[PDB]
Amino acid sequence: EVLAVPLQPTLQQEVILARMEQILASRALTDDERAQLLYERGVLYDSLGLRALARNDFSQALAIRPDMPEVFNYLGIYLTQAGNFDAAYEAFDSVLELDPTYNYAHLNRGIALYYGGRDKLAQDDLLAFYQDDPNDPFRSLWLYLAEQKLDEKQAKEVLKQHFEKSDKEQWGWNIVEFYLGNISEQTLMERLKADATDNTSLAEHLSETNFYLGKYYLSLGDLDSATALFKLAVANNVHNFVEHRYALLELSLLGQDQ
Amino acid sequence: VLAVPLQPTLQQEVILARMEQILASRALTDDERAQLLYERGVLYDSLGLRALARNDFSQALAIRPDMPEVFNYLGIYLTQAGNFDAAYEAFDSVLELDPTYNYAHLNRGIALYYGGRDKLAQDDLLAFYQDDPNDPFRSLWLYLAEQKLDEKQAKEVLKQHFEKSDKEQWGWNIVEFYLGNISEQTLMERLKADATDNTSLAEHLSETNFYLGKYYLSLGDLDSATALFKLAVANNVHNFVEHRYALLELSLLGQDQ
Amino acid sequence: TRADQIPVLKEETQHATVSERVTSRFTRSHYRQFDLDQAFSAKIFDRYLNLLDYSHNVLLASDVEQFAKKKTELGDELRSGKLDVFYDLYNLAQKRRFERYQYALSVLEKPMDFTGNDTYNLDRSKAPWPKNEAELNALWDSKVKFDELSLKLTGKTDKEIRETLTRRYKFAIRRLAQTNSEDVFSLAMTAFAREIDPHTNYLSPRNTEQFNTEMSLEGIGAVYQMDDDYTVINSMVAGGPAAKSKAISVGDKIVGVGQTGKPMVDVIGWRLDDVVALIKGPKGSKVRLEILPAGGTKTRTVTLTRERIRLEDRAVKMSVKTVGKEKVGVLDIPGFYVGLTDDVKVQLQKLEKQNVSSVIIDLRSNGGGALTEAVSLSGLFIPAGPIVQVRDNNGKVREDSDTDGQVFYKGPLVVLVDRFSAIASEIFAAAMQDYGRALVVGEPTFGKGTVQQYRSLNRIYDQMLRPEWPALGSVQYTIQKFYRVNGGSTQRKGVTPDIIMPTGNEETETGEKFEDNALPWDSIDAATYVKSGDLTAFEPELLKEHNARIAKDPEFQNIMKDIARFNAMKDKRNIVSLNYAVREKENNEDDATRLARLNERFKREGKPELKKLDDLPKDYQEPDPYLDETVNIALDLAKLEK
Amino acid sequence: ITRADQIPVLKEETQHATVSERVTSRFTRSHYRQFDLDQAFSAKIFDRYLNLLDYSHNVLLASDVEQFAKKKTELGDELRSGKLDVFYDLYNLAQKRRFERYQYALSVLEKPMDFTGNDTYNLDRSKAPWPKNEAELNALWDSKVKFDELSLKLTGKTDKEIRETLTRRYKFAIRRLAQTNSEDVFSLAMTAFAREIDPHTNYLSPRNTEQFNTEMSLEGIGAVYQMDDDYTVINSMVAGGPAAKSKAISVGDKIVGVGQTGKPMVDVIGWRLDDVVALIKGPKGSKVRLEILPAGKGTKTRTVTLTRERIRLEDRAVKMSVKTVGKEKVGVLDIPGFYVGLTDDVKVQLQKLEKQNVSSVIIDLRSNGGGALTEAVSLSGLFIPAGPIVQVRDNNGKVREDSDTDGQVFYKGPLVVLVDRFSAIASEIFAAAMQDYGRALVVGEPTFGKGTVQQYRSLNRIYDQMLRPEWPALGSVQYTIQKFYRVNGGSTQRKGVTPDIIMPTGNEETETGEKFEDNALPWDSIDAATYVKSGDLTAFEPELLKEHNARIAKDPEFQNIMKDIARFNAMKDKRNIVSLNYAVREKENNEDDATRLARLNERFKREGKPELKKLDDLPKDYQEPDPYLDETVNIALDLAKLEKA
Ligand SMILES: [Ca+2]
Ligand SMILES: [Ca+2]
Repeated sequence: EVLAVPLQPTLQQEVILARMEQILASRALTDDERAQLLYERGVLYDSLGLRALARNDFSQALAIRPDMPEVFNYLGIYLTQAGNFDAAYEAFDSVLELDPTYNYAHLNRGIALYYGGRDKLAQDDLLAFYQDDPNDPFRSLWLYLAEQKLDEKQAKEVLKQHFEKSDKEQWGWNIVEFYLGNISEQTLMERLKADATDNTSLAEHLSETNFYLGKYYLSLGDLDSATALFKLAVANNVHNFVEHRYALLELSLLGQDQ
Repeated sequence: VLAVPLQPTLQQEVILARMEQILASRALTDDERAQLLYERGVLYDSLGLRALARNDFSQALAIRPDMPEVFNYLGIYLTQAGNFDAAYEAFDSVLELDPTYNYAHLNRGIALYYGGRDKLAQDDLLAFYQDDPNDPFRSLWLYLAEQKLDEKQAKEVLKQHFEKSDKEQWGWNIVEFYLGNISEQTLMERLKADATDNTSLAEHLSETNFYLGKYYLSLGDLDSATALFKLAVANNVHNFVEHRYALLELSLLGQDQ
Repeated sequence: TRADQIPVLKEETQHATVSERVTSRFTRSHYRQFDLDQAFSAKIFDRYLNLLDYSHNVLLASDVEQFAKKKTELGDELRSGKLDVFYDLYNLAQKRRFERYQYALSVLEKPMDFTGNDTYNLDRSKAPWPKNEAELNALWDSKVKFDELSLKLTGKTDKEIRETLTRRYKFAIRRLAQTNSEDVFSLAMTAFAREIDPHTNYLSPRNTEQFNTEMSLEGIGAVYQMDDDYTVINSMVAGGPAAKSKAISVGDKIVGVGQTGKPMVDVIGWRLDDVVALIKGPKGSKVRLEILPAGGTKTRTVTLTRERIRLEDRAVKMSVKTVGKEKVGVLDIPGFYVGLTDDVKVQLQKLEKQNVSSVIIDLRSNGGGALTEAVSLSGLFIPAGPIVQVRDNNGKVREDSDTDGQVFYKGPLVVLVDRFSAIASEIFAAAMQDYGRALVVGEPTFGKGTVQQYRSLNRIYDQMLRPEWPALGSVQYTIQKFYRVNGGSTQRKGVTPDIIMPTGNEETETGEKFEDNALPWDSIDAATYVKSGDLTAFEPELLKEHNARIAKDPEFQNIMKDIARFNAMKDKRNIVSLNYAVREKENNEDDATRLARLNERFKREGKPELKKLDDLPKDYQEPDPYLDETVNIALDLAKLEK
Repeated sequence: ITRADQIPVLKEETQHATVSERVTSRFTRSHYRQFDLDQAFSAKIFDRYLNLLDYSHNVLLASDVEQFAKKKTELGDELRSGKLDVFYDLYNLAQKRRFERYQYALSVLEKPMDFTGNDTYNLDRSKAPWPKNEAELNALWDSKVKFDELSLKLTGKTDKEIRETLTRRYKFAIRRLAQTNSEDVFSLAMTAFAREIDPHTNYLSPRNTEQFNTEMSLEGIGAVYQMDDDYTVINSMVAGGPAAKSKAISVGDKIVGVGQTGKPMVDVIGWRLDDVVALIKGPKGSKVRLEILPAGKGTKTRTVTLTRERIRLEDRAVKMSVKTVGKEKVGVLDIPGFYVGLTDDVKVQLQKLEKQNVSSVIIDLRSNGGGALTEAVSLSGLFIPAGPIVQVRDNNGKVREDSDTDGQVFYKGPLVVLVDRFSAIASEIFAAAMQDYGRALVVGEPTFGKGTVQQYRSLNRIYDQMLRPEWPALGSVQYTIQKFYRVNGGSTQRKGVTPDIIMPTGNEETETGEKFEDNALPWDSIDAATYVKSGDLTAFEPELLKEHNARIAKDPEFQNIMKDIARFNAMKDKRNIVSLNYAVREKENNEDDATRLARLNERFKREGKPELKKLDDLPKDYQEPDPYLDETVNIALDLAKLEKA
């Protein structure tokens, strides 16, 4: 019942794309500048859900300059979405070898191990990722999701500790409070509307929230409520949220059981 | 009833990357360059990248200014922006360059409709209806314009179009809902029955929720209309007239707030 | 030219397209939502005849009937671009006119007899069409006699009158054969344009003639239109030399253009471009203009030095009227130029230094200007709120607001307006009334509550697909309509003053409400605004003190007995006598009155009296009793606010 | 000329740090087996590294294992961070303790040899307690040099020859020990990690200039060689290789000597593999001869002479033939391997089998190491209308079914599948499917049980050599990604296919098979697929089995092979324990030869063939008969008789 207008490409995204084409076609770029700008267009293509175009730019960046951690991160994300967890692990390991401070590679490798049926090792990554910024509610959420496959009760105790330790300012702690039992689905959605200031903040909240809701119903065995919720997360077109990409993977898994 | 919102296909993204490589060469005649800028504009539009599309369409005109195809898309986009005046000029440019370009009657009709000029919208949409009577969406678009003149004769005419037709095309089911013959639930039951995969599903939903959105809008139920326009646009069949007018309708509800 | 040696005019190949192009824009984009059906084609047909034969004395009823069988079909023809009915009627009556000017040259041999009881109606616009060659000769008997008496009443000999009218009727013959296919197309589109609203127009492409002026090089500050055969002053530019010499008024008609020293050249029934070219020429120089006012004939001359608009001239001017102890600030705003609100703020701070008790904003004869400045200026006197609602050719209503919650003068305010206060001035005055901020004094305003824009009929593929490279024209059509904050339109009503000065309590000649097919007045939903006050309490005591003063005032006494006279003899405003003794007497008596009015004025002022009306200095300034009385109204208001 | 510690103390190259980290990523994350590299698992890794350094528990002292086994549980963390020094400090120590043994062994070659006692030698010292003091270390190499001495004596050598052979062997053992690279220490370190997970997992050192030169001249006798510590072992054989043709060579056979075009047998015991394999890879036509110690018996060594060549296609092809039995007929397809194109060849031959009016068919898949999984499925599908053939599970949990989808049967008459302990992967899938569908009787021995697949992954990364050009090419890992399951939901891991009639060598516990490999993944089940069984032959089993036991009771081939099973099972508790008395060992040698000769001569008298007086006169190309095939033909005919009723 809470719906956003599904996001449309902004005029700035489209102007920048058309400008990135004119510049990449020119000889105004050093090898290093060319590689940086192929990475930046890949991020933009990815922002619009144009993953094959993005991968194409990311691979051209590497061809020019193979020591780019940023690009290895997006390549592993894409191997995760395709279900090739093995290759994905290799790409993120490459990230952290090139730059051991590239924190989001712990996130994304954690997520990939999770979908890969390796929760103990996913907890190693997501625990680390959590330690690097504990007031990010989505780190407590991703850690929780992995730890509930090992031990459902200690997961909820740890999640509850993360919430009580935190300053609880970031909106996402409301999703944690739902996971914990502190609030109802209806209160969650009521706070969702209150905190959204415009259609874009609305869409982002919905993409995030409906994915975590999707996971909740999927753990009770409610495939129809799960499927709807994943679809409605993905219908906000916030391509490039982990929640959008893992909503799509979950729908892919619900498809591949038919 | 929800589809997985459509994602760019691998063929669309391959073609787009190719079109870049080819447009970057100097191998092309002026005519080939203009055709390929139009083809890429259609593809950008097919992915909902309208500003990139408009950019390619304007480049095509600069090179070859006698392209009706481009004029059509430019007027569609002036309609979406609410510049109905400009849009009417663009479609009239289409029909002057090529009086057989039928969809300019559709799109000029629709633009006149949103532009608060239904008598003239009926002239175009009646014409477009005449050019293929078994296209159920021509009876729908005509009906929506005729409803602003007189809701009674609009429904009689709609009902005549349905009874005249062979009734094979799926969209006659949306007409039957408009007429009273079937319920919202039977409509959706036939929608699921007729959809063979997620793409056919999403296209049916983009179409159906828009027409449902218009029905509720006419009863004054702004919340059901708003939801249904949103859910049409969530199928991401950008390039359907229903997707574009779903978004315009949401825009009108917004600029009333 | 003695027979039909006049070229039979042909539509150029381009005109086909251009007709279709203008039917798209008017039928779809025009603010007014009309059907180009059978009824509308009929009305278009009628107005094309009235453009061919304004005075109903060239065509025969049997010539209108020959084409009026298909009058209802002219909608379809304009859509399809079938122009032949327009060309066949303008080639006919190109003939029928030559017939009249031939016949007219013949009647200049006959004797002139100004001793009869006979009459001449100048409005033959709704006349029944002439039946036969006899009534066509009876109406041109009448016409050449009127032309003969007009020149006699300006002291001309039998000799001079016959050679002047010869030169007029033979240059009328020569003019008729100089018209091209762009002239007949231009008039065809005008019949279409003007049936929608009076501000809509087709405009032909400019020739090199505009190219060469810009290439190498400036007239008086006026913009001109065509009353049939008459060059009308449409509007005047704020602080232009036209606007300075307060003799020239909007809607007035020229009959001749003289230069310095050289003779008066008569411009009776000309193409505008040539008339306007006589007036236009580079800096410093002078041109004299013989012109006739709006609604018999009067031999009026105006003389103007040529210029570029000077900024200090179009600037707001401030001054203090004192009345014993009490003082009243006066802001003369000639126009709503970009920067007006800033200049006003400067002068308002000067007005608060001189401890004035009230302020008058004078917007008499202000042709509008920047809608943006109307809003900011409105906003100096209210905290904040909407000033004007704008509705476009699409249904959309926009509100323009003042949003600083500031008041730069909170004291008593009067706005002085007349029948020539237009668009911007109306919006300002309407906002000051609706907010209950100010008393509005003077006459009902113009009532032009709509805006027009231009659009090229050129399309980006024209030069690529055509030989016919001649740039095409533009159209000019109505896109927007202003509405007050109270939801009333300014169309055709404009602002009714709270105290109407005596000339305003009359039918006027000028104003949108008398224009041919002006869009109606209509309402919308009121905006949301907080009224700054209410002056309706005070109106009856302000109105009673006003009538008490203007009863004992020789200026207002003089202006009221000319109104008792002008409305009493309204019966015959168009019917003119053809007796030289009757016309000379009524000319002599106008001059005797005018001289006695001036000499009554000069006796009060201690100024020596004039013996001939011709001895009056050409720069004489008429006094302003409307201002002097509005100062008293302003002081009554400052008193009544206690 | 090494006389004390001149063995250079080896150290890690710069690359090895990274490579340990890279290898630990892939095994800990990508491996089909889901294990924790925690405390318990590092310990087991430590143990297997010791057993790789000192297989026989006769080089290290219990005081030397204890010095490093304080931190055995910590070796997980060390492999992650790439801290290699515990591996290098144990390999540099064991290298000196190995030098200690071979100089002490050279000392014992001067002492007298006395083969007259009641004493024994245990050849499995793998779960033996570590030696306490130098007194255990010299008692164990007293014992070791006496065994080495009796091996050479029992092959007819004089006191003189025996002392000079072992002198070279003990001095080359010392000299080999100082050729070993840091690459050899790292290779074995990773192998301890690899082989603790499962026995098919490996680290593989980069190929050098030498591999490049071999390809430059691009022969291998058709075998793949694995190493069980201190032995060069035949891991697998290629279908229709010269190795596979001369049937005297079976999987798990140990090479202890290599021959030349014309020359003596040079010992390859205790060697590194690349150097052993270099002896074999020679020009086509000019043959090479190899010695063979077979699996699990007191070391009587066979010598085989084989020529070299490339895999000739028609040898790898399916071969068809008709057995007749009075009137009745049985078709036989010898399938050596599952090569691409097999199913097309089979279809051709099945139509020839239709022409010759046979009443049943045998598919022979004895010693077939698998091949193309795709051909297993098509070939399966020739005998069923349509259905799933095999379910495959991956490392990430995904299960996939491979199917036959044409609803066609190209034979449909009675079918037997003949299998043995060397039938692997593809052969198992085919036989398992034919059993589960109730389509065919399975005869012979329990199959190999390798129900998993492995792939290679490079440890090279695209940015190595922009950031570290000093570095050469790096290695690979080899790890298990997939596990086969039947349409019944049973895995082929460790059990493979149990035949419906087990031919006598099959019931008895075997030496070879996945179920005897070190740390083999367990057997497990999944949900059955949905399939329609084409038939049911459980009805016929008892009558088929009783007519089988009746025939093999009266059969001297089967009678002989069952008396060696009563012999091999009776001497089972004491099977590796080998005597050190020359009289008892020469007797056991003489009697094996007497038995073998009397078995051959009993065979020849049946065949009308002239008798052998010495076992050495047997031609080197003698072909053993196939009583397993001849009995399977009767089983196939019993089935046609039972079925047509
Ligand atoms: Ca203000
Ligand atoms: Ca089949």
